[PDB]
Amino acid sequence: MEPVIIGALILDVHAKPSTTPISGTTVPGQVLFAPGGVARNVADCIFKLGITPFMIGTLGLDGPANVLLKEWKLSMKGILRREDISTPIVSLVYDTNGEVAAGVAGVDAVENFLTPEWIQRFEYNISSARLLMVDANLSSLALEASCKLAAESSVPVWFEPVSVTKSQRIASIAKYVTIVSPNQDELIAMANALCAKNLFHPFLSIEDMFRALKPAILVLLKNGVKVVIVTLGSNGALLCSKGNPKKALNFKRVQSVCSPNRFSELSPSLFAMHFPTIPAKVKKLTGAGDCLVGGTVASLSDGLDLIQSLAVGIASAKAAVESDDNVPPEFKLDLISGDAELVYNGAKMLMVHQSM
Amino acid sequence: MEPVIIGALILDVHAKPSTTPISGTTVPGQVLFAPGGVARNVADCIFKLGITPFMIGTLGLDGPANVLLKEWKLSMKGILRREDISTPIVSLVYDTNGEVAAGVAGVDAVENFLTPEWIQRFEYNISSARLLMVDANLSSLALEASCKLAAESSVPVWFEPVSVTKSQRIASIAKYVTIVSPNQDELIAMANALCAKNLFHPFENKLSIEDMFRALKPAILVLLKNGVKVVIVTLGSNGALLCSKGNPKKALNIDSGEVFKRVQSVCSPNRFSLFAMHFPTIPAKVKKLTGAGDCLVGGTVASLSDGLDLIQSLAVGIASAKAAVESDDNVPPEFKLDLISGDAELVYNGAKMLM
Ligand SMILES: Nc1ncnc2c1ncn2[C@@H]1O[C@H](COP(=O)(O)OP(=O)(O)OP(=O)(O)O)[C@@H](O)[C@H]1O
Ligand SMILES: Nc1ncnc2c1ncn2[C@@H]1O[C@H](COP(=O)(O)OP(=O)(O)OP(=O)(O)O)[C@@H](O)[C@H]1O
Ligand SMILES: [Mg+2]
Ligand SMILES: [Mg+2]
Ligand SMILES: [Mg+2]
Ligand SMILES: [Mg+2]
Ligand code: NA
Ligand code: NA
Repeated sequence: MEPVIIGALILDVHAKPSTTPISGTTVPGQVLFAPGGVARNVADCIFKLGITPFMIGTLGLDGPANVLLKEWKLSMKGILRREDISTPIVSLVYDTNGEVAAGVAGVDAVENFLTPEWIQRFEYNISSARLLMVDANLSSLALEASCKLAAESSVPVWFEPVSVTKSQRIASIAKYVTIVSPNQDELIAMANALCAKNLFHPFLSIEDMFRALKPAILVLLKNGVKVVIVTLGSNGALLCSKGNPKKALNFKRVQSVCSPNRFSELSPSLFAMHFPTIPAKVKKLTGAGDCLVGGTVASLSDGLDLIQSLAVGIASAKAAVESDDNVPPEFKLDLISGDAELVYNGAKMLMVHQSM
Repeated sequence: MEPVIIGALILDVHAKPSTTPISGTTVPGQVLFAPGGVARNVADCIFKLGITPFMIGTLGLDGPANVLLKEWKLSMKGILRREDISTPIVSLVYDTNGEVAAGVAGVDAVENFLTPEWIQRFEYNISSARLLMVDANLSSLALEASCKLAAESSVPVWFEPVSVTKSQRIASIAKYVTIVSPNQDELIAMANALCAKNLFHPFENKLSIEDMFRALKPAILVLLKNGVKVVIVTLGSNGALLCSKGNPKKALNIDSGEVFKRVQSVCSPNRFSLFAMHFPTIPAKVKKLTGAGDCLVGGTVASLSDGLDLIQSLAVGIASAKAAVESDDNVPPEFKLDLISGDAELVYNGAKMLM
């Protein structure tokens, strides 16, 4: 009952300059191709963790597609290929700290050609999935078709918001969505989408960040999202759920060491925990959030609970920021396990002194 | 006796935003791949004009190489490929006015892996070449090795200056070079490199052709007195200056396609020691200036390779450059030879003596 992953397959061009980029000219640096796209990365990540996902997406019959498919070891049955399709390309120029200085995304093939008509061919895979992961590169209509199919079979849906603009596609599907994984800005954009107004604004301690984000988080939850995971970069992640997180969504290494009886307080309408990350040496930050999703989905797919699974996701994200690839060539399970335990044992409840 | 082309194979990545580029994330837009590198472009251009060149360069066994070689239909014999080589890429992200907002060039493989040793494997091809074209992405040692092999077999050498910085690599090979094709900026840089002092200064409005020539003449003279025989100064929409030691109607000493016959029937060889000529260009609707200087070289080299004289040949090069600026690619997917011929005629007939 494999997890089904639906969304963008993208050829990333990553330009890491040796010094500070300057308008009007080129600086020397390192320019690389990396297999990318949120859905492709998530599927890649899940597979490298020992779980087989089913990928649904679209590619051209062009050079970038060949690069993307060169080492592809999963089924391609879900991949729409047509000659009138241009394989999506993202070009990033980084700053010397590893943050994106300037970027252009050309991903219109996903919005235009990854259609309900293509996706509905796979109603069996979706309705029988352990979980459905959709990214926001899909058009609203594709998103609706996907999420309704999962929903009618009570298959939990993970919505990956992709960007501040695309995250707003939550608006027409929130009731069908079980889990979302925005960063701070995407969370605010999503809240504003669901409010149909620009009521919350973008942007220090964890309690402070949480107090700032809480109203926005509540907006998503009462619009039907059951779990909000707010990724905070080097500050880790927040896990907020409607109801107890263990029965809200509703490996052998991790399960033995990240005890499902560590946390006493495990049903409130807003449950909130902070997960720290682990000090890393960054080669490239791109693809960390995607590996957080991959690692979490893989663990959930193997029967771990959401607190354990997120710990694994955060371990996987750490491994990713230390690679030039979006997803590391390989994961080492002793490292992932070790890191997951650290994150997990370091995780804390928020709203401890509050009671509302 | 194929013309031999040595230098960069580069994947150009052009990122065109739809709106405002933002820190930390992507703006939507269009990203285009264009096969690039001065030498690869020249070889591409020559081939599309009906002449087969021999290309010497270096590529990785990676993704960018796959994209680059997807439509390459020429021999790969001269291309050094290894698994530890990262294929050159220049990545440009534009702003909405059309200027480079941020750009990164990763092209060090040319200098590090296109060595004199690799080049000497093709001494036979070079010594028998009708013409040798080198670009300045080559290391100085690679440049010296190439040009010495050509000189010893009296093969004409065309040096493409590539950029203001790399143009200065002319200094250790000037005596070996027959033809150079700098723009204004590259010309000054090259003259400064060759002089015992930096007497020339950079670039202020545009200005008339006779005046531009007068301003540039001293820098041009520095190149000639250092052994360069022909200086082609490219001037963008103002065409090109052609300055030579001895009269400009020079042909390759070779004992022929349909570029030759179209053009010669139409660009009459009886229309026409420092000689200077101005060649006008032809109004185009620019979609991208990409590839213009390279197709000028490509077109001229192709015409010389088919037996045309330098004057006829430069006229074709200017026609070819015009076609390049009307393409998104560095080199148009195709040339239409009657059109190239028609444009070359205008240029040829519009060209005038300055000195
Ligand atoms: N510098 C870092 N050190 C350790 N872990 C990190 C670091 N940066 C990110 N991570 C891990 O990656 C996760 C997601 O990071 P972030 O919130 O920056 O991703 P994003 O904003 O979705 O963008 P992307 O996924 O492209 O990185 C974080 O929750 C964290 O666990
Ligand atoms: N707008 C145009 N219309 C017609 N011909 C053009 C135009 N722009 C350039 N050309 C032709 O291209 C030739 C080269 O132009 P330019 O001198 O700008 O090249 P460059 O400075 O070497 O830049 P690049 O290497 O990017 O081509 C010119 O001599 C001209 O004949
Ligand atoms: Mg993300
Ligand atoms: Mg995220
Ligand atoms: Mg030039
Ligand atoms: Mg040039
Ligand atoms: Na990475
Ligand atoms: Na062009």
